Amino acid sequence: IKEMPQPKTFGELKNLPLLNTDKPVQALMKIADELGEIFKFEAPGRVTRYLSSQRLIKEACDESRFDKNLSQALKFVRDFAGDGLFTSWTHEKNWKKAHNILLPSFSQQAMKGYHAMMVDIAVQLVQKWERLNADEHIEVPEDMTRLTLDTIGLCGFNYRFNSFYRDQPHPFITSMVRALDEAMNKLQRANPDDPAYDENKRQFQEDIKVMNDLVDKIIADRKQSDDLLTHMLNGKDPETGEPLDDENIRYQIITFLIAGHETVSGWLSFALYFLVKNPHVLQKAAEEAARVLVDPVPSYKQVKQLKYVGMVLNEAIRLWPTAPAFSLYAKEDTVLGGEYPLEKGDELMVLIPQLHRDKTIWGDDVEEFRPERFENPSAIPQHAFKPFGNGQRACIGQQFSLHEATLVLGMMLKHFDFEDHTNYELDIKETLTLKPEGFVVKAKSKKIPL
Amino acid sequence: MVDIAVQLVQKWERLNADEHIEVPEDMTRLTLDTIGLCGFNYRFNSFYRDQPHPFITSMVRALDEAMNKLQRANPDDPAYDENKRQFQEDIKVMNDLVDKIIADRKASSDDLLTH
Amino acid sequence: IKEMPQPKTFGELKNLPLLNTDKPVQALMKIADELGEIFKFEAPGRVTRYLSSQRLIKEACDESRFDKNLSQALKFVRDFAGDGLFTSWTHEKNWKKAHNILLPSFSQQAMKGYHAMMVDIAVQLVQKWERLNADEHIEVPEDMTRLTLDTIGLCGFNYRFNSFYRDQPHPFITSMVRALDEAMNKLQRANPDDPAYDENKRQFQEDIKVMNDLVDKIIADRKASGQSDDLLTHMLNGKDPETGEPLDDENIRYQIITFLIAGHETVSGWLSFALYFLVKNPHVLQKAAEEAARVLVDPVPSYKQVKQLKYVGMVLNEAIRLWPTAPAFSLYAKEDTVLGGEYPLEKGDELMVLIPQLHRDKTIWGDDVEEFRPERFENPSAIPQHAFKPFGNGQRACIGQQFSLHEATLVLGMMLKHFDFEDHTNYELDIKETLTLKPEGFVVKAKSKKIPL
Amino acid sequence: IKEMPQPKTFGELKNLPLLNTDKPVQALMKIADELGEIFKFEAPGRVTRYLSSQRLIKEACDESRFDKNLSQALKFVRDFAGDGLFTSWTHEKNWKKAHNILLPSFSQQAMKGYHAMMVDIAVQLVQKWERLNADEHIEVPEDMTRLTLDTIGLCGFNYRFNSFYRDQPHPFITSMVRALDEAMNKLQRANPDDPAYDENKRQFQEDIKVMNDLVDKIIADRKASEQSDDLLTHMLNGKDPETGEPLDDENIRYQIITFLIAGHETVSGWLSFALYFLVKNPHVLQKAAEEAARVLVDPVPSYKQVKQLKYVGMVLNEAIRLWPTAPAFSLYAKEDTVLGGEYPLEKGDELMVLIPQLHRDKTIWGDDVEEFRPERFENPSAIPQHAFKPFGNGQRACIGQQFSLHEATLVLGMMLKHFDFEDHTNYELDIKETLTLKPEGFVVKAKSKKIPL
Ligand code: FDE
Ligand code: FDE
Ligand code: FDE
Repeated sequence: IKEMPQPKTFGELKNLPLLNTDKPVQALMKIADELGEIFKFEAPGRVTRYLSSQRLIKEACDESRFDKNLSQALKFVRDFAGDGLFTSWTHEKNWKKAHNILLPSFSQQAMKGYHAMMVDIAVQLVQKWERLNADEHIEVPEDMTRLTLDTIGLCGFNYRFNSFYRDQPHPFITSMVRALDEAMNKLQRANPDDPAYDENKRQFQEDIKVMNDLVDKIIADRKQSDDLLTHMLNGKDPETGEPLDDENIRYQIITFLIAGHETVSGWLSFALYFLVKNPHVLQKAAEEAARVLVDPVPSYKQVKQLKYVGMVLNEAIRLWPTAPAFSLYAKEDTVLGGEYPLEKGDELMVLIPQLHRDKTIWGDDVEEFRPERFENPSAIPQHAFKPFGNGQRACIGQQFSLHEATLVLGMMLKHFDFEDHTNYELDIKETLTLKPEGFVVKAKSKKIPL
Repeated sequence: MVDIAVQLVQKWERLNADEHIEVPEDMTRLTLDTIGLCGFNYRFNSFYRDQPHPFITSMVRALDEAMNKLQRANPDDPAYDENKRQFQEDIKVMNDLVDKIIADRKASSDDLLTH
Repeated sequence: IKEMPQPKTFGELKNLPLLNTDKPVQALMKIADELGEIFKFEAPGRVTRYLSSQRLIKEACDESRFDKNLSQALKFVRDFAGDGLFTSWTHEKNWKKAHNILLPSFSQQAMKGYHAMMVDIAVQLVQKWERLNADEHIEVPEDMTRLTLDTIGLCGFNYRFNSFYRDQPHPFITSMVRALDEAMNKLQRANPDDPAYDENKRQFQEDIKVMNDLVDKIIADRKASGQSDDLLTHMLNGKDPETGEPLDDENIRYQIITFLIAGHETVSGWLSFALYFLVKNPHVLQKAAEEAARVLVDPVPSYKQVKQLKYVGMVLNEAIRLWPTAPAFSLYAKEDTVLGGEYPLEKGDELMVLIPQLHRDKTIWGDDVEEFRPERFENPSAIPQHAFKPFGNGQRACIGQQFSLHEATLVLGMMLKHFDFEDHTNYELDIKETLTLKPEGFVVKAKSKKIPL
Repeated sequence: IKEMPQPKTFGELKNLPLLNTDKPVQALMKIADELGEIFKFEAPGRVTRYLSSQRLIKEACDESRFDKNLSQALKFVRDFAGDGLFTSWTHEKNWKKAHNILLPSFSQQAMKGYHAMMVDIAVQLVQKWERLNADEHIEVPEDMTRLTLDTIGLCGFNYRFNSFYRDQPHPFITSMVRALDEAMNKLQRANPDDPAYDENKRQFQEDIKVMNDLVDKIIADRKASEQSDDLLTHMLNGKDPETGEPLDDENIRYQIITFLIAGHETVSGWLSFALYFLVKNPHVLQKAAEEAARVLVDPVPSYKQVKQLKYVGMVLNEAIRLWPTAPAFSLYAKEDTVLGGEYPLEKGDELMVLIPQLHRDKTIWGDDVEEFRPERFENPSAIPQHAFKPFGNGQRACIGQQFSLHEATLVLGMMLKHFDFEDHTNYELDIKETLTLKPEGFVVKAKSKKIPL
């Protein structure tokens, strides 16, 4: 039962200066590489422990001892998402209520309903790229969020953002980035009440009104369908017989627009990066897509058969998990790993990109992109691969993402050949999530019609 | 009372043609200004404000807290630390406003506060 | 005498660094104090000469030799005021057309029509100040912009901004301040295409959208739903004698913006400075409150009574002499000429009149040019021509001079009748500069004289 | 019985944002004008109460209940002034020790010895101005630091700084202003250990080494042969009457720094202000030059002649009244006490005397506190006790008080004898704040009266 490592302190500022970058998650990974499986991290008022090894995280994922915690990041995001599924505490009224009301919308059969609409937007993406003249290129992260925002909008709410009819980023997304960017910058503000932050605070509200105005436009377009929005309005709580409060329903819409398109958007962009940097892996998935997608538009069953594309997807999110961390707190007093005592209420952070690079589980080539590690999904021991959270607070849209990413990635491989014409150097922008910045490619159409 | 009521009428007469009226927000503007003037000779000037008076926001959040504590199973859950904080933040603002009313009289009547 | 004075130069940046302050006009007032009646001012790409003495200003006011120029300041205001009266060239189409169409709206026959609506806005201010609690104070420039904006909206467009029902400045006022502040800061950018200014370049546009969204709201309440005889009917219905046609809807919108801005912003500064000199010169305040008690004998002021507030008008004039809230106007050389017999000008050379400096000429105003003595205006005829130019010059002079002076006189009259004013902080005059001038933190406390309305 | 006023608060930062300007003392003077005779000012770890009225300052100057305190400003200057006379606690061994040995260096008999050296520096200033060409001007605070620094150098240590042979300031003054400004800016830092201030910490230390490299130059040039009878002789050889010992090598090092800084910086500010009031108040300037022409009848003035320039001293007294170049001094409560019968104080609580605010108490000086009226100082006996405190209080009052006034009169006497001064720029007073006060960018022109030396 020994003492815990800790990085450099700056007097009364503690460890806060060490995350004084636009890339805090990558700075924590360096500290993890420098200090190991666990280290203590102090801020003016907060203290947290970062876990990097599967040995300690395996006990942290035990729901008998640990419960989902709202990190200082989520408490700031709660300023515009409120008590929706992502930023809710487990033991507060609306998490249980809404979790059970929304869960039918993510069943395997609900996915069959989404498929036609997912195919709608994916065809729009293929048609955008097929109409590029020979000199033009593609901005990967921008066209992916065009697609992922449109999917969550059409399937969830029957609302058309028409992102492909906008050369500019969609206004909802542009202020959302600023709101998520603001939240992350507040984690680095020592004294958030300095007058210097008065422009920053007023812009922050300006961006929330933009997010709420769109939601009221989504609500006004309804009040003919059995989508996710019908379920928010109509589902009863079995114990009380009542539907979700209107203020919560606005909160869940925001949550799904954000969590339901950004992490999928980063995902697809990373998968395209690793393919275009590993050209043999790209032709093996291109062979599978040419084999399985035999129709002008894909069917639901065909997506289920793109086994190798799926492994590409799992190996990308292993290397770069687009939601990079989740937080826990100590239900009751306990000792961690038989060496580290924790009092009730002590907080842990699972550093997901560090868990997925644990040499002791994945072998001594953790940093290489090898999709063939997931040819045997069962081989990997429990709690070693945690890109979607843990337990009852794990990602509810866990199958929706996989189907959307697989379908979209499948059709791109069927219809285009991709050249990394600039020799792109991977640069990971951090909002609270991860995405490659300025990643561009060229796509020669294989001239297969739709 | 007529003082406050005339202020409300004049607010509605000066709206432009396309605008509308949110009734409970303008009613709280009227009734609160009335208790302030009649009770304490104190002018909240609620109709000279766009958003609610800060006393009104802290009061409703305090009343909302009181009602929500009734439905709460496990009152020490970490989910409620913000609530305990915010509750105490809302107590100080209501007392501060009462400190402003009491002190504003030590300057200066035969109203409720005089009794 | 032949060579022209010029301040310190900074390499390929010329004189531009000299204006790196939040207060550029007062910084120019100090260069003139050091260099005299005229000096050359170079920035990367532009050159202008600043005039300060009545001797040269009288020559520049010769309309046969000089015409109104769009200073670099106004060219940037033209990005949202467009082709309106203020930012229009004399010889381009929509100036003379709009001027002839709109001049009837500022005759003093129209002023009597506006008077009832101006009284409306003014009573709302009196009632705000009477309803403050004992400990409260007043923010002077903030409450003056509420009144001046509400007056131009109601009299000009039959529109109510309802600024006294709003805690914060009205949304138009907030974007407009940022648009003027963006303009003022653009005069200092060595490279306006630098990526550093992308948030500025985008923020600037967001604020243009807000002002035009209000202009759409005013026209939405008119050119559909209804019969007024205000400024806007004249914009929609007046015709041009040479062409027979009214103004294009695009220009009308530019004219609405210009009247919202130039018609309240300069006025709110006027009242704030006038009230500043009053609480700093209490005997001038006593004499003005005596005329106000005498003339304003009814519960509400009439048009005839305002025309009789003579000492108040001298205060207002002595205020605008010290701090002319639109602080400069620009001119250029129609043809080659020599100015003052020593400084030649090629055709097209630009001159800028430094109004606060011309108003501080000792050779004209005597030896107490900085004292606030309203009695210098006791016989308005005694002043030399081109000695007092707070409202511009020639045919491009301020079209709203009789409108502003009437508005400023009426409101200052009612405050003096209804309140006693305390400079409870010993306010030190700190004058914020957008493109207009107003004091920044001026506050007072006001004891009500308990006179009914 | 009364709660104490406090200005606007900013969350956990308390009042600290309010002084985030380049002019914190002038910002506190403003806060005093709104909040009155005493207000509490909170910072994250510290609390201080600012006094402005003679009513409360007379009690703070009571040495049985209050003793000199080190404000946060002096605690930072103690980082390079160390244990010297200014930054020591009165209960420290080195204070009474250094006071008793150095106090003789300022007895009247010494002034006669310094007088010859003082004249040397001043004659250099007169002839510097006599050698300016006609178009050139004079930088007032820049030449005054040249004089006072050279004077303390020659009178104190027999060391020639030769400032009039210098480009821009000496390396000591150049390094010292940065050290004093760093000290002033450390007062605004929410968290000092922040990495952003590493360039500042590096630069602050680099400037401390420069100043010591000069005291070491002075010490080495002295013990290299040594029968002087100056202040440095007393530091090295005099023994303390109470303890029989002389000063530490470490402490002699700290006093040399102490005397070079506070002993020229406040004198230079003083003289710049007096010259500002002279060129802005032309009636007092003629009376001062008519007396100086009267008394200074020799090629050089004698000690006896300077002691007779009564009106010149009155100007100096009225200058330092309005702008005490050392703007504040700090006190703490020996034991629990009640201040003003209204505000209770715990033992050790900190008070700040706001000297420019004390000198503007209309209840003591009359209703013309902003007027430069030297005749308040004609019969000093009328002046109520503790109303005029430009040199501190009690046993911790300014030790060089007579030294400074005599130097200031001598120089001010000679400038007036030899020159008429033109305020050719209409300089607008701008008060730069290091930890001391001086006018920034004050310039004049001086036509020589052509009187030989
Ligand atoms: C719609 C959708 C879509 C999606 C996607 C995704 C991707 C790609 C990735 C991801 C992730 C995730 N998630 Fe995700 N997602 C979603 C969602 C969600 C929600 C609602 C949540 C929360 C849940 C609960 O709690 O109930 C999540 C959730 C999630 C998580 C966890 C959180 C915490 O904090 O714990 C993670 C890690 N997600 N994700
Ligand atoms: C409504 C209104 C109001 C007003 C006011 C005023 C005041 C207080 C002051 C003033 C001023 C002036 N203006 Fe003034 N104002 C107005 C207006 C105007 C207009 C529209 C103009 C333009 C004209 C022409 O050109 O046509 C002006 C204008 C003006 C001027 C000139 C500018 C230039 O550049 O030239 C001046 C200086 N204004 N202002
Ligand atoms: C040499 C010299 C010169 C001078 C000058 C002067 C002038 C002009 C002004 C002045 C001032 C003064 N000071 Fe001055 N001075 C000097 C000095 C000094 C010293 C050493 C001191 C210390 C003392 C004790 O004891 O602490 C002083 C001191 C002094 C003071 C006090 C501080 C406190 O905190 O208490 C004051 C306020 N001074 N000052």
